[PDB]
Amino acid sequence: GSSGSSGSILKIEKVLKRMREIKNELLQAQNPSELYLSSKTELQGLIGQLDEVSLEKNPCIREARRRAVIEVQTLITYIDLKESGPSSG
Repeated sequence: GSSGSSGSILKIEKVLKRMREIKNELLQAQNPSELYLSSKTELQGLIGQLDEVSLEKNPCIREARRRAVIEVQTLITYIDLKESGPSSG
């Protein structure tokens, strides 16, 4: 019994642990014109982990997981809306 390898909550905590960091690295970024590609790509990866804590026989899971999906997807989107734009204007 050695914590570190096992865990259903810790695996998720990370999905948000990095997400937060990224946001910052993006804000300070002067010319994120390129980050929009990396910053996003990385985000998508995180969510993937959530797949592990798939709908389990517990309320904390179904909730935590979901709440997390929207906590990470919110950024991935904010980027897409920023990337695209009107050619003229």
